[PDB]
Amino acid sequence: RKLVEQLKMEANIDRIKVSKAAADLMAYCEAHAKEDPLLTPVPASENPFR
Amino acid sequence: TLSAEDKAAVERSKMIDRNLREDGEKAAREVKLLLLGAGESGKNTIVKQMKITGIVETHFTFKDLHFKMFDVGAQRSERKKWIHCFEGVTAIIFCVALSDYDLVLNRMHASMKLFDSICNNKWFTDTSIILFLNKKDLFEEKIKKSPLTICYPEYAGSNTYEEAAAYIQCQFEDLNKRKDTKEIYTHFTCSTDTKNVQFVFDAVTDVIIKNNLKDCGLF
Amino acid sequence: QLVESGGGLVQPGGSRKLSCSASGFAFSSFGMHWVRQAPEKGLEWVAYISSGSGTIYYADTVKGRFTISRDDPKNTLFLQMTSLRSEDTAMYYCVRSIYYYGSSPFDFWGQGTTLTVSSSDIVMTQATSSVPVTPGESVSISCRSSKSLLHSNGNTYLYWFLQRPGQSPQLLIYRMSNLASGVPDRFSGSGSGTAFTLTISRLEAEDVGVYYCMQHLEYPLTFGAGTKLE
Amino acid sequence: LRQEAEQLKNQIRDARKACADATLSQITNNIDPVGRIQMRTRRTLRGHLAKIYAMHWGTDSRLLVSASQDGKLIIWDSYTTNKVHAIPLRSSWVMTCAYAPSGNYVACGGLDNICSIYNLKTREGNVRVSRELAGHTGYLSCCRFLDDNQIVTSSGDTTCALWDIETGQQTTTFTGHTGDVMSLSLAPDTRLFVSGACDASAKLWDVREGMCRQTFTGHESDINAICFFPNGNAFATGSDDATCRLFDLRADQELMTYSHDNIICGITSVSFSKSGRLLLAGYDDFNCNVWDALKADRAGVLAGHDNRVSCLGVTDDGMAVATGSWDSFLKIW
Amino acid sequence: KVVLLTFLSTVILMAILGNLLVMVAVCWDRQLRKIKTNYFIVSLAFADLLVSVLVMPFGAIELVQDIWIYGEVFCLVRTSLDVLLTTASIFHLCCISLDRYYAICCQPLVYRNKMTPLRIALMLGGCWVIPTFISFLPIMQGWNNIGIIDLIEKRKFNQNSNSTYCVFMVNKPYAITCSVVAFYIPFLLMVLAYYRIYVTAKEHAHQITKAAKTLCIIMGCFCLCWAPFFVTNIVDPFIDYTVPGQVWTAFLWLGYINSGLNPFLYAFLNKSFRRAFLIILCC
Ligand SMILES: NCCc1c[nH]c2ccc(O)cc12
Repeated sequence: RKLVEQLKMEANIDRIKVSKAAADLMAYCEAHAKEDPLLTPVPASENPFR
Repeated sequence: TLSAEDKAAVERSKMIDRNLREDGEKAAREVKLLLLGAGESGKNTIVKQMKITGIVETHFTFKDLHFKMFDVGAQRSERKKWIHCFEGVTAIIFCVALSDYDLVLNRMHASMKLFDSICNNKWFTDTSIILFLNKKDLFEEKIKKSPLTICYPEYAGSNTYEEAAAYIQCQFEDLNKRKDTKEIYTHFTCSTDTKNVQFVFDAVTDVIIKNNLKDCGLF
Repeated sequence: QLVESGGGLVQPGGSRKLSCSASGFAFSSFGMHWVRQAPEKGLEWVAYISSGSGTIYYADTVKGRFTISRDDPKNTLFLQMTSLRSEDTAMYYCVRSIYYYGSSPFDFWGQGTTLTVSSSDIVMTQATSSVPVTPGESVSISCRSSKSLLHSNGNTYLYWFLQRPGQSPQLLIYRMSNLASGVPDRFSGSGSGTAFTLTISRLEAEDVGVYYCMQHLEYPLTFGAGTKLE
Repeated sequence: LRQEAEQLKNQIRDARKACADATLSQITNNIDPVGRIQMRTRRTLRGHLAKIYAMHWGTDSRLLVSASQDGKLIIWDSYTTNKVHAIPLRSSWVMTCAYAPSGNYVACGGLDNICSIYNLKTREGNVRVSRELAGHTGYLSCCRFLDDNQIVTSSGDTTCALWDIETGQQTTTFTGHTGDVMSLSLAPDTRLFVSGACDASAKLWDVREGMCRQTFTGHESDINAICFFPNGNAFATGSDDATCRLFDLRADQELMTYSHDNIICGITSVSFSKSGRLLLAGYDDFNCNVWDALKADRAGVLAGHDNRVSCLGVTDDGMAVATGSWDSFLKIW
Repeated sequence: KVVLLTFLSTVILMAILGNLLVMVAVCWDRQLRKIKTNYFIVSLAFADLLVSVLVMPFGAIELVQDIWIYGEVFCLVRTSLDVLLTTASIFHLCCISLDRYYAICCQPLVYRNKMTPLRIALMLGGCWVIPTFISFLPIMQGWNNIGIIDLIEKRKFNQNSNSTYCVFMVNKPYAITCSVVAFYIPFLLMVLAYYRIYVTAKEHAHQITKAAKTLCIIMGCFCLCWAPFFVTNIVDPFIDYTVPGQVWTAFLWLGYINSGLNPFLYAFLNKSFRRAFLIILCC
């Protein structure tokens, strides 16, 4: 009954090219790489787990 | 070195550990049973008789053994996403109504399908099943004027109860594809105050003894 | 709430039995402390008993002389006194405590009971014994200790208490940075090792009293001389 | 009014195909690969007896809660392995638990449809139920806090509900899923949340508007786990097909499939690293796998469990990863 | 002839290989390590391996070289080690029987939890400490020789044999006490425990054979292995030590093969252990 209205609402939304999404995703990932202790292990002193 | 507050926290943690261990020791002493069956299979009747919008827990004790049952019938949701929670149940109590062989949801076929799906489930390979045939008196009353052939085409026998019920139970037990690992304790639900719980206790004690023997390697 | 009983006049060298009844909380899970105040001096630690009676400590000035025991079923705490001496003349407090990450020990203090007898610890100093204050003014209190209270784990084990005239002490700040539950935001605390201070913004009514500092790095627990605001 | 739905779906598919100019693998082909990420069990937490099904990290990144069929929730001090509280549950059949962002409250639930909110900061010391939310017809699946008063829940009723704790009644009833909802995830801004269900589709919802904004598909079986990218633009989903899929809300298209020919088991938990480079998914084959979210290549294996990796979580600071299993043990890496 | 010597070597090789396989199977399989009862089999097989690598090769040397080149002290050390390890294996079997009895008859519901570390430690430490009081303390001090010193002196350098050889003659008190402690009391305990096991299995299969076969096989193996040695030991101090040395050696070895058979009886015949065995074989 009401499914057609939901599909109509979902159809009208704007969409960006996948290339822009990938570029933004990679940029965000690269920008915060300096602050990830799992991506790059930290020395024992900084690590709260010893 | 730990500080005074740290030492107090460690003492509190050890006290919590002791309490958890005591509660677990209490928990291991009581059997866990799973109750299953069709909507009108008579689960309410049997659960009320044995008792001396989700899971319903019933606690009762018989001859100094703690029993609790889990009624999962109220859950109108997909089984495979939560059935694995009951992997540790000592046994499964299954209820099927004999009188439903001539009532349309073919409800006997639905019960057989559910039995096949539960007993052959990978999560219940080692768990035993206790099967109760409910409403035996009604089946006695109605069978003599309604041949069993209406439900099972390949039947070959008379309409008398003594062999009709035998054929029903044989069909229920024949669905077990893991006869070597598990057993089907079939019984008939007669109105009573103690015999049903007596049979359940006998089944559970026998099952636990067999499990212990298997663990020790003697079986 | 906690209420003490068993006080009164006692001859020197005798024995008196003090007790208090806990209600309104899980007494079993909470530790208990006994703190006494002389008629004209500051607070002094006496004894401590942990939950489940798994750990008991006494102050050197009462070692052996005093005994502390618990009874969870009746939610009552006990303290046995024997061979009293004139120095024991003081009014005693029951202090509630729980120890876990984020907890606030010494949060609740009982009404207290008065006992009259016929007649390497961490030193902490509060040189500013008294300060005249005016309502609406911002005032600060300073404290010092011999041993640094900044443990290697990062927690600075110092507590601040306020005792109003004729009223039991109330926890104000714990661990030098955390305000106790129900404390107005006016109060604040900060300080490096071996030096601590407490600040009050726009002091107002019922703020006059004696402010007591307390260390909890290691037993015995030592209280300060107190700072009086008038 | 019963035939145009397929035409609209075809139009949506065409629109989604139009924006598929390039794939993430092609664009990221030139990045420096992460390399082998070796992790060792720094702490192992013991004290649970039955299976552990759920865990969550506090905002402080030091306290975590874990649920088990013992009927008890244990608040764990990860730094010292100490136990802070032991909450005896009314119903032992718990399947989910959550830790409030302020740390004052803890929630849990399961086959018993009632969702119980527990107050930790009790003046009397002992923890007690603050409220017992009810109204879900089916079993409770996942629970997550938005604040000290609002909690979002999913259940087997095929519906997700937003609850106002102070009044103890549903503020909104999200509906539209065709199958049981298996997991939930809240966006960093708390404006939106995404739910996965057994209908092999993931739907994006608006907390305040109360209707589905977007629906995603591509899995061939039930979606058992789901989690946002920490930037809030993309989310990952886990399914029984052994395949992890990354979805972007703005692009409205599937980006990558993380699967290997040697993996046949299902996926029970999924989580992201703070930077988002590392995707951690708890598989049912006795170990957890580390996937590079930008390369799709496997970077490591956290094999330290014996029964089943049931829950997985990363600290808000990213310092450590917590993995629970049906061994009744929790391991912090 | 060489035929016997190679037969010994085959027995020792088989026993050592079986015991080592049992060790590695238990160490590798996590599913086995989680069960309390499995620890007892580990200690039993370890005692069997000690018997294998410290006892039977020495006997192989003895039956061929016919000269105890190692001297008086090492003969005493050999006797003490052999007695200690044999009684340790017997006590391990008896305690396994008692553990099965407890689990299957007394507290079947909470058996696994009630196996606290303290009780298993008590049993295992007993299995190794009780043998010492009969194997080292009385043997080292020579308490077994008092009252029969003349016979030992004659036997050591009989007119029939110019070459020295090991002799372990035992006197009335040591004979009776040590035999009763090592074999008869454990045998009676095992018999009672397994009879009660069988009674429980027959009774609780009622209320409406495999265990019978397993128990019969185990008990028959134990009796065939150890009964002749102890009856010979008890009888000889009463018949003036007349049994020939060949029969003594045959019975002593019949006890020795018990070490190589135990892995089959208690590890290979268990449904859980064959999983670890297959895993080890595949490697
Ligand atoms: N070779 C087995 C030695 C041994 C074990 N137990 C014994 C008991 C009595 C005895 O004379 C000798 C023994």
